[PDB]
Amino acid sequence: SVSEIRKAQRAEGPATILAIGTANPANCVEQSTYPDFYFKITNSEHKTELKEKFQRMCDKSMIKRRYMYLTEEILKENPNVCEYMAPSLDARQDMVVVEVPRLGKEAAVKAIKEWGQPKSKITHLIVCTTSGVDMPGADYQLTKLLGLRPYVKRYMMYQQGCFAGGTVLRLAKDLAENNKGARVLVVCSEVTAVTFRGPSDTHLDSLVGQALFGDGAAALIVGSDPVPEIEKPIFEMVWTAQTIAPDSEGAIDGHLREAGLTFHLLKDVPGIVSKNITKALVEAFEPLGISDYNSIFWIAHPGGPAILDQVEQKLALKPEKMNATREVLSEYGNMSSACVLFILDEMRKKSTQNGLKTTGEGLEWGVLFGFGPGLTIETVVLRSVAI
Amino acid sequence: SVSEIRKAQRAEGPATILAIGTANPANCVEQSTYPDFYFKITNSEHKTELKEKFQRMCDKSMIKRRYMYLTEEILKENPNVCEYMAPSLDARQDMVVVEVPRLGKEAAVKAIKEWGQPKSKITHLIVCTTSGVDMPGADYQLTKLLGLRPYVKRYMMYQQGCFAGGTVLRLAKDLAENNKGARVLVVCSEVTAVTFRGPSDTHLDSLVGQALFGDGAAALIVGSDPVPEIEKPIFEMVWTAQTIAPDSEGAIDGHLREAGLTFHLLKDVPGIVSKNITKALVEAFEPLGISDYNSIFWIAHPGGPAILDQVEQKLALKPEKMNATREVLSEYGNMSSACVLFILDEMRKKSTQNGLKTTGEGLEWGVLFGFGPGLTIETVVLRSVAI
Ligand SMILES: Oc1ccc(/C=C/c2cc(O)cc(O)c2)cc1
Ligand SMILES: Oc1ccc(/C=C/c2cc(O)cc(O)c2)cc1
Repeated sequence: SVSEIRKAQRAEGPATILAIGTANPANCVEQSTYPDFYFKITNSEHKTELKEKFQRMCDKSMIKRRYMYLTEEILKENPNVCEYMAPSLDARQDMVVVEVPRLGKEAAVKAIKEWGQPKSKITHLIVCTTSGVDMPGADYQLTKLLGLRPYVKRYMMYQQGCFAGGTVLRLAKDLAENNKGARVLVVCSEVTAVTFRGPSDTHLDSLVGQALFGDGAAALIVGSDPVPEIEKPIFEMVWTAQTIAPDSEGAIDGHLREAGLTFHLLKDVPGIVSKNITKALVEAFEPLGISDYNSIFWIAHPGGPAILDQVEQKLALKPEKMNATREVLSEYGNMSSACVLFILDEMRKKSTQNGLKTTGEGLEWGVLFGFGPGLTIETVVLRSVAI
Repeated sequence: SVSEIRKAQRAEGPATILAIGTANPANCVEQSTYPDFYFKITNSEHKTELKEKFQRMCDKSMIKRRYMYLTEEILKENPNVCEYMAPSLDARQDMVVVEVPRLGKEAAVKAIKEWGQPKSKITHLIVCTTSGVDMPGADYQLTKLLGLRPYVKRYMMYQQGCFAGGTVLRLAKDLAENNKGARVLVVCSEVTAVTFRGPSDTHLDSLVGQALFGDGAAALIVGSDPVPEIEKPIFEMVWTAQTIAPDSEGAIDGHLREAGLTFHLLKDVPGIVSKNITKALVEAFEPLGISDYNSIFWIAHPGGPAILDQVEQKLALKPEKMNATREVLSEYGNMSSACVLFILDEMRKKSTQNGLKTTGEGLEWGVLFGFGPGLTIETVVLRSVAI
């Protein structure tokens, strides 16, 4: 009796990305002049050596601009947020418990419009953020804000960190594939109000986050068994993995404290990622008989430019493999979990725009990686779609 | 090519609970004398009317004792934790980022011993808590503490609230069923260091949490396709749902602030649960042709005794249906997400102890419910196992 129920309940084909929409706070913050702004707004003009280090960090970041909910007016009204370490969680939380779902809604509406089907057909909702927590969560807020059915099955992923663009895909794959008819709205939405803080010369690692983190949200519709010529596949998920790199304890830490979310880098993250990326690639692609990593399309979380440079160096990737990744890092900075989903959007849009054969830059197979605390690597093996 | 991969990758039978282990902080806190202790340790002896209200709340709670990490010594060393609203998140976080995984490890070791198979066969790990957050999370800590493989696939569920015993089961079902060979360790671990606070006479709702919340962890092993006579099924999952009750906005709220995790009750939760439980039951059991709710075995989150009493009243359940639920509420109080998993353990152990025909009190089908913020109801339809 349960065998028959199980058989009828499950989907049949691979989880597929059917729509992608993104959104960012309207405030565009130029990187070239950020050092000057940031040292002024934090009342840190007298830390001249630290300022010169930050200017160097920003000039090497390979980020031209970021979008930030935080403005000069907001920062003036919250001096504790501008100090390196002052009680400020309540103020930050008040900002992000609202802005995370507001921004996620904007991205989600775009994805739902692209999908083109009734929102009442969304059966599952995954919401992911590293900024702020609340009860009921941002998943409940987004259900109310979008008018989803009350029986949407929710997955609230909080405080995950940068690898979680990969995690939401690994999660969505199983929800979609094990449930016939399931249609999963996936929303990653990240806002740096929780991480922004002033500079301190004995905390240079913290300072790196101030050069790299940006705001944004991305939404997907994921489903198996797409209805031919109603729904339009963009990418198919085939296999996923998550692992912890050896010898990386405490490489990236982040505590949610009375002074907001801190950020620490205690180890060489670019070196750890680069030393462990081959292992991740042969786990994923050796069963498919592929060993040429220039023959697949690439999406990599751009935690900072050095991760990308060292990966490309280690593997001998052609410089163009990381073009889609670098273009997102350039125009939006590191948006934690959302980043990789902006990169999928950029790649399929550019592939379509340029008349390539597939959504994966003309190639059949591809890989998406998330990197973050642990040190954690998430791997998602993708197959592109024709046209 | 992907069709063949998909076909080979998925499991075939229903997700099954193969082992359950639980654990609690060693400190046993008697309810009869709690009012006296709590008003003294919080320096609230002069709030005589409030004290009499709390004594009534504890005497009606139907809780005989709870286990708490917090002790008199710890409370003396943290006066801010004893005030109704004082900066104390950092201190609370320091307690629970350690104790959540420590306690989860204790429960997990018990479940793994019962399961009897190598821990290297755990492929997925779900960790769930409403107390504290950190990066890397309690899932990373539990992977290190237990010596799981580094490539265990982790699901960190933070700040979820009381319905999440149901949520981890809904999640584990899809992971197990869509992945051949998958074996999911599920750990809910809850510690009231984050919620404990002193009493305030204009915040009586908050005070209810102080009479009801307790500490504990529960762990499960979940898998499809149990290996005959190596692995031993206890309960099978068949169907799941999550929904938001109408007219319940703001019924239960909880914010993670500089003063720790607050708790508010703005609506009649027992009444909302009772008015919406029938709908949840016919969604679940009308497709199975069952309408007699005394004919199934019951597991219900015991948020407080009034929820149970009003459910039993609304449906005309025989008083014995809630025996397993009430026994856990009596001996451990409300342990948020872990509660329902302690109740499954109690029911299968008592059914086995008393020589009943099935693990579900001698009955074939059963239901598990979680209730929490939203107002959210999680439903899990279960099938028992013979013997
Ligand atoms: O908009 C956002 C963009 C990026 C971030 C990053 C936060 C973060 C904080 C850490 O301690 C660890 C880290 O791995 C990630 C948060 C918000
Ligand atoms: O050990 C524990 C036992 C219970 C709890 C409950 C916390 C909680 C706080 C709220 O604001 C909302 C609520 O629904 C749940 C936390 C720890």
